Amino acid sequence: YNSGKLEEFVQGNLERECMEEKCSFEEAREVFENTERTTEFWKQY
Amino acid sequence: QSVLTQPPSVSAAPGQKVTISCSGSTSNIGNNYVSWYQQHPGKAPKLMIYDVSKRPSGVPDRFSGSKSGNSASLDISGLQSEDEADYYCAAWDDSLSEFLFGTGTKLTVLGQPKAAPSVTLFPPSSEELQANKATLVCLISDFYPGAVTVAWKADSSPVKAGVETTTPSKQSNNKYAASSYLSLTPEQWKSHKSYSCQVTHEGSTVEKTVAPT
Amino acid sequence: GVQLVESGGGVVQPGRSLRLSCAASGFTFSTYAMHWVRQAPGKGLEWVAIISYDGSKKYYADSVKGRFTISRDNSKNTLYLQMNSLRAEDTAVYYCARASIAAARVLDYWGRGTMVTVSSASTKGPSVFPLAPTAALGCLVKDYFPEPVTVSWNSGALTSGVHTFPAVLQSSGLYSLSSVVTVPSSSLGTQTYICNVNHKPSNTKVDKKVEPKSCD
Ligand SMILES: [Ca+2]
Ligand SMILES: [Ca+2]
Ligand SMILES: [Ca+2]
Ligand SMILES: [Ca+2]
Ligand SMILES: [Ca+2]
Ligand SMILES: [Ca+2]
Repeated sequence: YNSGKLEEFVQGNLERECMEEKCSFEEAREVFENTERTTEFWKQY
Repeated sequence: QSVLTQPPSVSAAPGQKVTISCSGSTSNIGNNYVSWYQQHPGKAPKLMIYDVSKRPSGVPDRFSGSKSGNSASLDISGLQSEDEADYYCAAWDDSLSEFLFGTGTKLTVLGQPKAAPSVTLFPPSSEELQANKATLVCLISDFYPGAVTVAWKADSSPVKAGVETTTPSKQSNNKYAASSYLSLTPEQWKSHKSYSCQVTHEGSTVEKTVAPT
Repeated sequence: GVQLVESGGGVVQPGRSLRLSCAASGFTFSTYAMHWVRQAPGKGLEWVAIISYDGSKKYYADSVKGRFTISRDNSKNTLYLQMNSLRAEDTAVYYCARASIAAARVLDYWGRGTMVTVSSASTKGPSVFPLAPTAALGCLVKDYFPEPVTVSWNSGALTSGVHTFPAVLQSSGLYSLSSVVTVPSSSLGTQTYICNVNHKPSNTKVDKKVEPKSCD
């Protein structure tokens, strides 16, 4: 989730963005610097 | 803007406790975490507290933080000499989309008796006036917690233009001294009924005045 | 350990341009966002800019919007601050700061800054004015350039009750300071008081006799 402050300047993290928070597909792709890997991940999510 | 207000000075004896307030607004403190930085005279600032009350590894347990409304507080117990430094609070501002730093607070760990400043105000000298310039010199001496606030007035009105003030520093007798300058045109000097230097120190203001006449 | 060293500081004429460098080491530079903070002489801290860990995004303080550019080279572990159209208000110590790994709002490590003086001035000797009058009397030493200005009284014979203040960098771009001594009012008129000002950068020495105010 993006609180809309300065958190998008910090390196993405799967645990705090997609597990502690609800993340968007783009937010997850920001972590897996590979699109296909993100899709895979999303099938679970 | 940078608003974030802080008391310019706080002090207590070695071993005592002190608290430094950070007054802001909803755009910043109200909706954002506050961090606190320690700055010694000629060193790099250091992170003491982050996210209101979190302590980095290394920072002594005697440093703690708190928040309430649009204000934050840095509390320091068991004061040690090395704690003497300048402290700055900091918070992101949603409205301005900028990171703000408080106005800064000097924390002095008392090592001698508090002492009120003596204030001497010199009018522009005839020589300087003849050089077609004018400077009012306000010398502040013999005060202890080394932190003062200086204000200037033309007659009875406040004047913030053309003012330069030095950070207090140690004199030979180990008390503090500071100076302030007010740059005017010979015209301005001659036109006003009088000018004043107001120095605020530890809940007091000493005002000196001089006049063209 | 996390080390940050700023370089490129010095004197620069207004309207000119200067680039600052921040060498970082002791950590994976690429995974962290960086900040620039400055502090004018005797003033408080002022945020300048922030750049994402990868270089993508960046914000600026309205004070530098349009003039300064923040950048980084993650292969050289360096942070840059390209300053253009510099002004007098940009005179300050510029600090390099690292953002915590999971919170840009937190600057966990800073380096010692680098001084940036924006002035059009050149070597220049001081104009010394007297501050006529226990009584306080002194000398106003103004409009000189490189900073080492030294002051003594009565050729160094007068030391007790003497204090020379740090210099201030006035608007003109030149420095000024004052030196004062407290003396017995009864000695005025018979004892001569002279301040000796030494400004080695310009090979100038000035001796000024400070006499009792005759028109006041
Ligand atoms: Ca988030
Ligand atoms: Ca996010
Ligand atoms: Ca992200
Ligand atoms: Ca977790
Ligand atoms: Ca993206
Ligand atoms: Ca994003």
